[PDB]
Order: sequence, then structure tokens, then C-alpha cells
Amino acid sequence: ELNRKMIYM
Amino acid sequence: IQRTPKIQVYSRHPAENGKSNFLNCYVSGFHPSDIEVDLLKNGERIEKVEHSDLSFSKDWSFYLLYYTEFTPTEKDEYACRVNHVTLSQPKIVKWDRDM
Amino acid sequence: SHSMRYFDTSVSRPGRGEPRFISVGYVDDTQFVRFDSDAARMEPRAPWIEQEGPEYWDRNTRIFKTNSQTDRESLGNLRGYYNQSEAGSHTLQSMYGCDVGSDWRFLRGYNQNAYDGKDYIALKEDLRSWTAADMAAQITKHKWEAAHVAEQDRAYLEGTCVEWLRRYLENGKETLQRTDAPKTHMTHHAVSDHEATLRCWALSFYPAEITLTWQRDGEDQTQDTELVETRPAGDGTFQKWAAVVVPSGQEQRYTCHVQHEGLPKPLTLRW
Repeated sequence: ELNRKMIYM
Repeated sequence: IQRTPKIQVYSRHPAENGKSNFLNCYVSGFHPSDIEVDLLKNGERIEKVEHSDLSFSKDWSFYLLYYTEFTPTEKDEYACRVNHVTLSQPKIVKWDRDM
Repeated sequence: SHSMRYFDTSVSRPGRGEPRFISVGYVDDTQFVRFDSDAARMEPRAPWIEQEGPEYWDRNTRIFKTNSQTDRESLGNLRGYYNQSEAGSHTLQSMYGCDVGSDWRFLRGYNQNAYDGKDYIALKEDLRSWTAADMAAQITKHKWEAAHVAEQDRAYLEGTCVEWLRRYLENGKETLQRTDAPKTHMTHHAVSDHEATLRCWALSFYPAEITLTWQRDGEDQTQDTELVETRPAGDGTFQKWAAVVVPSGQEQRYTCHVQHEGLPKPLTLRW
């Protein structure tokens, strides 16, 4: 189950 | 960083002439992920070639497996052409039943 | 000890093309899922993931796409930190996941990002703070510290990550909770009238982890040894071999030892 990346580098 | 591919050409099962088997070309340790790989029967590219999904190792370098079904014969010569930005010319790695 | 891992790649194809986005999912050494921006939704690489409903496939596909949009924005930001040209092709890698111990309980979590083959930023082992590799990474670290995103990452890695690993381990038990012990054999290749090469072979094993060591009269040998990278057979098993250069007529003095999870006692090979 993927994690959701919510923030740009 | 750029990294030259390593290549391994081998069979899925011990090669015994006449039984259907799979020719594998495993390219690993390369970076960037753009790369071109062909499987050769006596110089001639095979059409029905598949390949696994793009993944990478602990040092971030990529690896792919290219495979195809065939029947080993003691006369035919199999090999693997790999091109990559780190190579000035395509690399040809012949199959070796002992390897 | 079991693990779940996602390997993510984002390649900024410039001028003609949207970026390329890949995510591969692994339980231990078995691929179970693939997301690809240039595929003609989710393609199940494992039967047991297909047992999950179509809601699972649509949610994960939405997540993947949201992540794609995040990577795209990050690639642009990274291009800016380093004052690079939009005409270049750049690569942004990500690898995250969780390990569990013998009790199927949380043991380790990790979340690492690399830019153009170089370690860019990584979560610490404590999943509390970050490690930057240069000034750009230092900007990301300050942005990410200001937004407290290490909290969410820890949450996922200690929570969702472990729960879904356990579920897949139970649901796909026949593929994931099994070991295939290596089938071994030995080859011989003359180099000269008085040097030869012995090659110790391990075939068709699972998981991929294995230890191949050579002994001369029972003593460990690392001199004049070669150990190739473990390779996949295509059938869910792996192959590996190790070679040693011996004096001609002393081949019997050398033994090969194979240690593997599927072997209560290590195997010994003689020529």
C-alpha cells in the first residue's frame, strides 16, 4: 500500500 | 553520477539441448536508467523479447532482466547487446553455458 | 523478518515528453505491484494482490498519480536549487518501506531520496529527523522540518506499512512464506598446466540472500576469489556463483560452503 507524498522538495 | 552497466547472460534452467529454456540478459548497476538492450541469435535480434519493471539497488543503480523462450542447440550462438550513455559503442556479451 | 519496499523513479524527459514515473512494490524479494505513467491503472505482479478489490486498485492509482505530481514539482524545485537548465534530463529516486521482526512487529522503517545517483536526503533511523547531503538538500530539510513531514512518514511506516505487510504475508502466504533451498554443483576450468578455476554454483533459491565461501584445507579463503552478483532466474528464484583460482592437482583440497535460510546446516561441496 503506497504512502502519499504531500510535500515538494 | 554515471555508472556503466554490468551484464550477465545465462539460462533460466541448466541448458540441455532440445528442451525449451529461457535466455536471460540481466543488466545491473547502471545509471541513468535509459538503456537499450537486444538479444541476438547468431547476430540477429530476437523479436519476442520481454523485460521486467525498472527497479534499483542499495546504491541507487538500476537493473533490468530481459528474457525470451528458446531451445538450446549446440550450433547456435546467443549473445546480448547493451547500449548506454556510458558506452562509446554497444557492448556484446556472448552466452556461455559455463560462464 | 519480512520487509515491504517501494522503489520509485522519476525521470524528467525534457522538451518532448512529460516526465516518466515508475513505482515498484516488493514484499521481501517478490515483486507484487507496478505503477507506470507511460503504461497503456495498476498492473498486479502477484496473484494475491489481485485478490484485493477494485477499490484498492483505484485508491493506490490515485496515490501514485498524486505522488507523480509531487515528484514533478520536486524535480522542478531541484532543477532550481542547483541552477540547472530545463533542457536537461534528471532522475529522482525514492525508496521507502518497513521491516518486521520474528513477531511480525515493527522493527525498522526507512525513507530515502536520491538525485542523479547521489544521496540527496534520507530519514534518520529514528524516523524523527533528516540527513541532507549538500546545501540544496539542506533547503529541503529546512522546508520539511518546518512542515513536520517526518511525523507523517513515521506514522505510515510504523502503522499502514506494517499492517499491509502483515495482510500480504497472510494472503500470499504460499508465495511469500516459503523457502527454496539452493541446488548446488561445481564446475572446473583449466587456466594453464598448473592453475585452474573452480566455480561453485547455487541455483533456484529463495529468498535471494545467500553466503558462498571457499575453504582451503578447511581455512577461509578470500584471496583469489570472485563472487558475482545474485541474479534472477525469471521464475521467482535466484542464482549465484563464486569462483576460486587453485593450483592444478590441488582441486580436491578446496571446498565450497553454502549458507541459506532454507538450510538448517550449511552445504559443503567437494571436487
